[PDB]
Amino acid sequence: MQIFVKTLTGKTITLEVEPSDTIENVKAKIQDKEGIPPDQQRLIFAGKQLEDGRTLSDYNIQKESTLHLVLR
Amino acid sequence: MQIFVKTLTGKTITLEVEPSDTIENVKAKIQDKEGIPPDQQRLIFAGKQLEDGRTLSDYNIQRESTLHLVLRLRGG
Amino acid sequence: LSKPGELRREYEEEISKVAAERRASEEEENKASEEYIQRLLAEEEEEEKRQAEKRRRAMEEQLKSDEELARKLSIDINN
Ligand SMILES: OC[C@H]1O[C@@H](O)[C@H](O)[C@H]1O
Ligand SMILES: [Mg+2]
Ligand SMILES: [Mg+2]
Repeated sequence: MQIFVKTLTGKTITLEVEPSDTIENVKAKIQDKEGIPPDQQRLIFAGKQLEDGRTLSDYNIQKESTLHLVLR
Repeated sequence: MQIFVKTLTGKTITLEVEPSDTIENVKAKIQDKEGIPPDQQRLIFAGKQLEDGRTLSDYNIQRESTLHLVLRLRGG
Repeated sequence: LSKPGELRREYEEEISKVAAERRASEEEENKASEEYIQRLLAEEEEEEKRQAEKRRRAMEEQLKSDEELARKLSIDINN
């Protein structure tokens, strides 16, 4: 399952995830591509900021959904 | 043997088959002809969905029988 | 009576409509996120301006207080 993460600079990165992944997993995957430590990452989907312990399926995030990255 | 396949929008195609052909075989023939992936196809005959591992003879499909085709439509 | 690709072309048209609905659904999602971010950054910009303004007034009042002490001092050390 592929999703997109958009940064404030406007670039889009692609992530390979599963519905079971937590938001904390996703921040780790963003770390691996961008080098941004997870504790500086805020993730937003559908106008709401996502919580570390919850899962992608908890937020109805599905393939080709777009998450938005805003740094602390 | 010729059989007919029909969709819910009224369209009918003709397929050349043998009674020993499996339903998986039939769905592959429909793919080669109409470009519809077998996993997007559902076939119906005599009030039941036809399973991939069974043959046309298993469902008593004969010359000029008409199957119904239901498409699974997928953006996802 | 399906001509070469007639069922094929209905399938492609119907897939296209499913894709267009996903894009429409995603647009509502992405506009909520983009308006959320706009608000969040505006609220963090206003907060930092309030903090910097608080710092400015504290420094300005320290200056006045320092002058008050300095005058009491200069009058004491020169007469
Ligand atoms: O939580 C998001 C929901 O809002 C719409 O995009 C869809 O109905 C759901 O995915
Ligand atoms: Mg890592
Ligand atoms: Mg083939």
